[PDB]
Amino acid sequence: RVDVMDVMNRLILAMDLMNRDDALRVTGEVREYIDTVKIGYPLVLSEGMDIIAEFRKRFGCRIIADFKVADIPETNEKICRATFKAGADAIIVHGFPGADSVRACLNVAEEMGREVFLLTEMSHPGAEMFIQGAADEIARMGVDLGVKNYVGPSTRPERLSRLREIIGQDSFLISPGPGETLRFADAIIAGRSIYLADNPAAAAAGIIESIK
Amino acid sequence: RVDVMDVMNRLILAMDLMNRDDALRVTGEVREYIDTVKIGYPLVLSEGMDIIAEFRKRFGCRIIADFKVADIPETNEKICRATFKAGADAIIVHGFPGADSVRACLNVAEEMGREVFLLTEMSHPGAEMFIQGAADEIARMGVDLGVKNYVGPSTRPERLSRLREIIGQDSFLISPGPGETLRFADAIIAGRSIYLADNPAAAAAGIIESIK
Repeated sequence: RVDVMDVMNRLILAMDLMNRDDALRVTGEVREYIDTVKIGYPLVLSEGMDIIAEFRKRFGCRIIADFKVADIPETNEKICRATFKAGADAIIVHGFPGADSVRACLNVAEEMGREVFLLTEMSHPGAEMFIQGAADEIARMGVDLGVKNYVGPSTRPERLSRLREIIGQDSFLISPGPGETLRFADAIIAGRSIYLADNPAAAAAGIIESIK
Repeated sequence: RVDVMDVMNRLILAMDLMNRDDALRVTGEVREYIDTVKIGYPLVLSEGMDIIAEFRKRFGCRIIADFKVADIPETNEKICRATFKAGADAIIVHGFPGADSVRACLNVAEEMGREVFLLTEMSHPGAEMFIQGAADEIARMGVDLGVKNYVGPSTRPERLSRLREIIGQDSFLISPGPGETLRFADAIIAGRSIYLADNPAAAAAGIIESIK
């Protein structure tokens, strides 16, 4: 679909390393295979928000800030603004704080010409307590607000088809990575499988092969 | 209670200004009235995590990192570690992601001799959708895990009393600020009331007078 982001090879790198030298090194080597890198707070809090612009300049990649924004609207607005001012192309936001908190992010994204991803669900064991039960309603909330981009877990293929049902065929959906997953998700996210490999470029190339 | 923190004058400054000069200027003036400052992402993402150490050194204050940590356990551990390495005395973490995500933070706090505050509820309109309904269970989850410190909303006195009932009289509870709030909360948090005042030192002094 034309109005949603084009992710090279349908593979996003989750660059979760906390030191700038390793992150830059492991990443530089895969820019041939990947054009979209997800960075989170472990790296940005350790090395500074300036690292976002550094990735974009050195690699020419799109940056998704995996900040799991989860505050009141006024604070959400400020987080999104600081993050986009630092150069992030997109930001991942929690839905559990409700519609006004999500809308706060959408407002800034619209102003600055950037993207908001709604995190609908999580796959770690504790997700069962509150998150799993809210996931469908969170997804519908996003749809009802015109959210275009979503993050969903891949540890359950039947969970992905359900999400895809809710958000429709036009929405952009990313999930952890893979053959089954991409029946539903537009792109898969790879972290350790790549950044802890001796030849990250090789590890990336491999995944992409299985993707064809 | 001896095993939980002493907050000077029962008043925490929420330093939500995003500019380092303004933040430092407003804060210095109230160090006489407050010894505990809450810093969030708007300031730290704008100015760098080094600002935490700067507050502690310039004012000798305790810093609570209002980062509303809400990720998977492995990522929570790293966020907490980076935050405590930067000098934060405490960190605020969401309970909605479940027990393992909270425990991840507790582990690092234990290791490094710092504190975790469990955010049990929020008071913005969107909180009604998912957070309000989870609040009591989140509070009980914290108690069951030995969490000592809690953040609760003050827009409803009767909500504070319920929280206090769950966490018991020994736990430390902080809430927005005021007279009846302190019947339940150990300390109140003041933000704009202070930092957007012509005489912050005055605005602070006044609040403390009401606290008697």
